[PDB]
Amino acid sequence: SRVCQVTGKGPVTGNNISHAHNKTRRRFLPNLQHHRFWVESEKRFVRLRVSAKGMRIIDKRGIEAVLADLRARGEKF
Amino acid sequence: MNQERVFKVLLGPHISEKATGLADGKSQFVFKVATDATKLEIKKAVESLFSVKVQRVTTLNVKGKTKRTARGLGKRNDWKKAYIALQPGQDLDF
Amino acid sequence: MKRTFQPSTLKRARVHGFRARMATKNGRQVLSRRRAKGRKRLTV
Amino acid sequence: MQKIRRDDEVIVIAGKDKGKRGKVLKVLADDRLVVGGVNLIKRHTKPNPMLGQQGGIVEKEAPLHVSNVAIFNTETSKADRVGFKVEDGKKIRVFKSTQKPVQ
Amino acid sequence: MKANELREKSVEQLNEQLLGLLRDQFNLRMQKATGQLGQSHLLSQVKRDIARVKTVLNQQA
RNA sequence: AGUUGAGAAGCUUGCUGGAGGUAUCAGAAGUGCGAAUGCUGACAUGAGUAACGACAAUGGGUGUGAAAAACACCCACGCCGAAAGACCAAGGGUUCCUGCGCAACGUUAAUCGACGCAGGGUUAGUCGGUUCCUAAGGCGAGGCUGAAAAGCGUAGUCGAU
RNA sequence: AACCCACUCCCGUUGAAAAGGUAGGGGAUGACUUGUGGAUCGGAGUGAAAGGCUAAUCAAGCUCGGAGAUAGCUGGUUCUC
RNA sequence: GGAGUCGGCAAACAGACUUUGAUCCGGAGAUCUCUGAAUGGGGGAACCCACCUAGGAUAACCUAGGUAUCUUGUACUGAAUCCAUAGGUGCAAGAGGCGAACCAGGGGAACUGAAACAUCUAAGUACCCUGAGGAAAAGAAAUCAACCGAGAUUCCCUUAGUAGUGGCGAGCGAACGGGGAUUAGCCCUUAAGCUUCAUUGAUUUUAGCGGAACGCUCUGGAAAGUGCGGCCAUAGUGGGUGAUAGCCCCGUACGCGAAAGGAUCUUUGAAGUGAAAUCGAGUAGGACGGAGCACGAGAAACUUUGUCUGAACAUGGGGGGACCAUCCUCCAAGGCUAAAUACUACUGACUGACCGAUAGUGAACCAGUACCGUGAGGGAAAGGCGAAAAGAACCCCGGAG
Ligand SMILES: [Mg+2]
Ligand SMILES: [Mg+2]
Ligand SMILES: [Mg+2]
Ligand SMILES: [Mg+2]
Ligand SMILES: [Mg+2]
Ligand SMILES: [Mg+2]
Ligand SMILES: [Mg+2]
Ligand SMILES: [Mg+2]
Ligand SMILES: [Mg+2]
Ligand SMILES: [Mg+2]
Ligand SMILES: [Mg+2]
Ligand SMILES: [Mg+2]
Ligand SMILES: [Mg+2]
Ligand SMILES: [Mg+2]
Ligand SMILES: [Mg+2]
Ligand SMILES: [Mg+2]
Ligand SMILES: [Mg+2]
Ligand SMILES: [Mg+2]
Ligand SMILES: [Mg+2]
Ligand SMILES: [Mg+2]
Ligand SMILES: [Mg+2]
Ligand SMILES: [Mg+2]
Ligand SMILES: [Mg+2]
Ligand SMILES: [Mg+2]
Ligand SMILES: [Mg+2]
Ligand SMILES: [Mg+2]
Ligand SMILES: [Mg+2]
Ligand SMILES: [Mg+2]
Ligand SMILES: [Mg+2]
Ligand SMILES: [Mg+2]
Ligand SMILES: [Mg+2]
Ligand SMILES: [Mg+2]
Ligand SMILES: [Mg+2]
Ligand SMILES: [Mg+2]
Ligand SMILES: [Mg+2]
Ligand SMILES: [Mg+2]
Ligand SMILES: [Mg+2]
Ligand SMILES: [Mg+2]
Ligand SMILES: [Mg+2]
Ligand SMILES: [Mg+2]
Ligand SMILES: [Mg+2]
Ligand SMILES: [Mg+2]
Ligand SMILES: [Mg+2]
Ligand SMILES: [Mg+2]
Ligand SMILES: [Mg+2]
Ligand SMILES: [Mg+2]
Ligand SMILES: [Mg+2]
Ligand SMILES: [Mg+2]
Ligand SMILES: [Mg+2]
Ligand SMILES: [Mg+2]
Ligand SMILES: [Mg+2]
Ligand SMILES: [Mg+2]
Ligand SMILES: [Mg+2]
Ligand SMILES: [Mg+2]
Ligand SMILES: [Mg+2]
Ligand SMILES: [Mg+2]
Ligand SMILES: [Mg+2]
Ligand SMILES: [Mg+2]
Ligand SMILES: [Mg+2]
Ligand SMILES: [Mg+2]
Ligand SMILES: [Mg+2]
Ligand SMILES: [Mg+2]
Ligand SMILES: [Mg+2]
Ligand SMILES: [Mg+2]
Ligand SMILES: [Mg+2]
Ligand SMILES: [Mg+2]
Ligand SMILES: [Mg+2]
Ligand SMILES: [Mg+2]
Ligand SMILES: [Mg+2]
Ligand SMILES: [Mg+2]
Ligand SMILES: [Mg+2]
Ligand SMILES: [Mg+2]
Ligand SMILES: [Mg+2]
Ligand SMILES: [Mg+2]
Ligand SMILES: [Mg+2]
Ligand SMILES: [Mg+2]
Ligand SMILES: [Mg+2]
Ligand SMILES: [Mg+2]
Ligand SMILES: [Mg+2]
Ligand SMILES: [Mg+2]
Ligand SMILES: [Mg+2]
Ligand SMILES: [Mg+2]
Ligand SMILES: [Mg+2]
Ligand SMILES: [Mg+2]
Ligand SMILES: [Mg+2]
Ligand SMILES: [Mg+2]
Ligand SMILES: [Mg+2]
Ligand SMILES: [Mg+2]
Ligand SMILES: [Mg+2]
Ligand SMILES: [Mg+2]
Ligand SMILES: [Mg+2]
Ligand SMILES: [Mg+2]
Ligand SMILES: [Mg+2]
Repeated sequence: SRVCQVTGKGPVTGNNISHAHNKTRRRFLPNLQHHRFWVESEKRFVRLRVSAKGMRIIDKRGIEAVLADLRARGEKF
Repeated sequence: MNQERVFKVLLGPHISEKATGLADGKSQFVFKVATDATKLEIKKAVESLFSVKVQRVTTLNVKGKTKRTARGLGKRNDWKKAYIALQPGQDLDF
Repeated sequence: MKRTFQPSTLKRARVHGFRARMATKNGRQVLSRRRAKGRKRLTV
Repeated sequence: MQKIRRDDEVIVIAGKDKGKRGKVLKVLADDRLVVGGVNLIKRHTKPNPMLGQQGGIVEKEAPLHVSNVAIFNTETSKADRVGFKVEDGKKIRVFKSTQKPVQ
Repeated sequence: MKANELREKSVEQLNEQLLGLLRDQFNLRMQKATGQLGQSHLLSQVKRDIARVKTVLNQQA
């Protein structure tokens, strides 16, 4: 569904509070886009549905390492 | 067909006043057969056991009569029937 | 006058039949809810 | 093991025939016995010509309870209770008063 | 037909033992159909003989 | 039935019944019914009253029978005949035929029956299905999407009218 | 004429029938009638639009749960002094 | 074991079975049609149509095996494209469905209360969904206390309807500190423990065996009851036998018993796991919007995260209900862990100031049945002859009623 591939973020739920304090149910959705990452040790782009916070992790930890974590936990990207 | 099935296909002659008339005027015999007996099995079994030369077999399925009792509605067993036509002259004696 | 029930066995088996309840999980719970009551019919 | 067996020698205690002797003929279930010559009845059955025929009036015994008879000790001539004796290889029934085998 | 006596044979002559009962089971049903049967207990007795031969015939391996 | 108390009530006996009852004093209540258009059975009044379901229509003779307006047969009348005749599909499931029956069912009686009992009866290379092909539509390997259940849909494979 | 419909009268109203019958009546080659199979539904469907129809139930179906909802309102409330 | 038997409604008539050990009871084994996760492909469940291999017939087949999907590992092969990637085949191992409650999560009402009603309540209840286990979860202080100290988690009684919170309304509601049930901690320089086999012993469980002591008399259809006199006791308020039995029967107290299966606790050998590698970075902290904390933005500390950012390295960092200074107390961003705790669809034993056929389960009886509905679903009524069928031979009226 709407779940970040590299971090596992999924939709959550909360409330809208109006000025009279009326509460109605809502959802908070992750900010996730499609993006192709250059993989050097495979010479091809890999496309993932990662969130914007998931791209900061890829920039920091690298992409080869992040793909290894997905491989271990049975992620078919 | 295996020789075990040969003895498990015929169940016994059918006794009725219509079957007695056919056995005389048309040399046709009426039998009770297994519910899963094909016309080829019956043809091979009659010749193998009784030592005759059957020329044609027809077949029909009979429903079970439904009877009423104080404890509900019970019914009997569906069975099968076969009219076995022999050659012009010979008897299907036992 | 035409009455509400006009019988047909093909339209009976395709709406209320056993293989029609087992298609969806909502009909698979009708069967389980009837196997627990102890019903003898259990399917149309 | 049954204390009262078939083809025994018994005596009736309690009942209308209290004090008579006989031999056990049939050991029915649910604790009932048929003892020869006691508890006689007369049965009237219609000899209807349908389904062949039938009898008229007959004389036959009626089962009485198993606790209304006892083994006859034919040495002291009175009713005795019985027990089961230690085995050489098998149990044997013996009298309680005299500790002697019964046959 | 006790199973003890059945183990004294071989598969070759136990299979003819089973065929001998199929004759006998068939013939008894032909007599029953015509109503000229007097030994009614033989129907249930022959059925038990076939079951016992098939039991021992499975133990040879 | 008799009798005793201010009352709820108590006691003694005749008949029926055929195996259990509980003095006194305490202890616990599913502890007292005429009403709730109360709930469940049984039974009254209306009352031997309305009605007996198309106003095509019946009259004799014979037979059987415990008993014939109604059953079977014969003679003679009436009615339908683009059906109130004959045949397929759906639907029903033994109602089909024979022998023996009349308690209940039949808006009356019944010897009669689509009723009770017990036997019998359905025969296919060409008829109708099944097997072959698809329409609407359904399901749908992978796939895309979706908090979870799941939604849509490709290859495909089911679906006759 | 068949077929589809339902304008008038009378009967019937505990009906032969929980919407009919007998007399007349409208359309009857078309925006027609009909069989079989399929699709859309409960704040939803469908509607040549009457708030009409969705299994004799519709200004929001039926069924089971929350549930013994709440009732400042009617009714009833049992032996004696 | 020790003599009858061929289940019941449900009786009858035949055929039989057997002390050369039956029926019967327990352990293990074989067979186990079709449908159903249903799994070779379809389908209106209990039906229709197949393919491959091995064996056997000669006619129009038979016997035995297999052939669903997905996950994991492995061997072979190979598109755009040179290499290899996606992909395609064959193997092995695992999953799928059902089940009353308990457990941990995801989504989440309304009636109602406030004598109206919006915040609030009902309530994180009802309901729907997903996983695991016999229990689950939580667990070994970046915890509390207050300058004195305690020492993992879980459950019970208080503190206390108190401090707080609240259209400060209706309502919601702690902690500190005490009293108890249980006892236990161990690793990332690799451990406690947990599985699975192989052994060393014990105990239970799936069937059974023995088991004491009463005579006479009266009434009565029948004696257990009246009257008289005895006996047994680690067995005396059990069931039923022709009316009320410690001594008539079955039992009871009390002793014995397992070819063979199941379970538990046990020592010691092995394999696997624990397992995340090396003490924790997009992490602590911060801004905006929510949720949880008894706490509804309130002086509002603390946990969590949808969006956006973002450190230090033991002279370092967290907490002590705004915030600062000083003191005190712990070491987060890696793991495993029994007992005390929750429940009973299921089996056994015992018991009840529970019901006795309109009661008690909807159901004492062929009841989730008959019947009602297209369906989901709703849902009845119906017990008693006698101690023993001895259940009325035979005659008369009547239609062989
Ligand atoms: Mg609200
Ligand atoms: Mg045919
Ligand atoms: Mg049957
Ligand atoms: Mg339809
Ligand atoms: Mg029905
Ligand atoms: Mg009595
Ligand atoms: Mg009594
Ligand atoms: Mg008392
Ligand atoms: Mg009361
Ligand atoms: Mg009254
Ligand atoms: Mg009153
Ligand atoms: Mg009243
Ligand atoms: Mg009234
Ligand atoms: Mg009257
Ligand atoms: Mg009048
Ligand atoms: Mg009048
Ligand atoms: Mg009149
Ligand atoms: Mg009339
Ligand atoms: Mg009329
Ligand atoms: Mg009529
Ligand atoms: Mg006439
Ligand atoms: Mg006449
Ligand atoms: Mg007439
Ligand atoms: Mg005419
Ligand atoms: Mg049909
Ligand atoms: Mg019938
Ligand atoms: Mg007829
Ligand atoms: Mg007749
Ligand atoms: Mg009469
Ligand atoms: Mg009549
Ligand atoms: Mg008939
Ligand atoms: Mg086709
Ligand atoms: Mg298509
Ligand atoms: Mg689809
Ligand atoms: Mg898929
Ligand atoms: Mg096709
Ligand atoms: Mg087809
Ligand atoms: Mg066709
Ligand atoms: Mg028509
Ligand atoms: Mg109209
Ligand atoms: Mg009108
Ligand atoms: Mg007129
Ligand atoms: Mg006209
Ligand atoms: Mg008209
Ligand atoms: Mg015109
Ligand atoms: Mg015209
Ligand atoms: Mg059409
Ligand atoms: Mg629908
Ligand atoms: Mg509308
Ligand atoms: Mg309607
Ligand atoms: Mg609605
Ligand atoms: Mg509404
Ligand atoms: Mg309804
Ligand atoms: Mg309805
Ligand atoms: Mg109410
Ligand atoms: Mg409520
Ligand atoms: Mg009053
Ligand atoms: Mg299958
Ligand atoms: Mg399938
Ligand atoms: Mg299949
Ligand atoms: Mg499972
Ligand atoms: Mg939530
Ligand atoms: Mg509300
Ligand atoms: Mg209150
Ligand atoms: Mg209110
Ligand atoms: Mg109010
Ligand atoms: Mg109001
Ligand atoms: Mg609330
Ligand atoms: Mg398990
Ligand atoms: Mg745990
Ligand atoms: Mg730790
Ligand atoms: Mg703590
Ligand atoms: Mg200190
Ligand atoms: Mg105010
Ligand atoms: Mg014993
Ligand atoms: Mg004893
Ligand atoms: Mg006793
Ligand atoms: Mg005595
Ligand atoms: Mg692990
Ligand atoms: Mg790390
Ligand atoms: Mg750490
Ligand atoms: Mg933070
Ligand atoms: Mg923050
Ligand atoms: Mg916040
Ligand atoms: Mg808040
Ligand atoms: Mg305030
Ligand atoms: Mg952050
Ligand atoms: Mg912090
Ligand atoms: Mg702080
Ligand atoms: Mg843990
Ligand atoms: Mg009841
Ligand atoms: Mg009574
Ligand atoms: Mg009831």
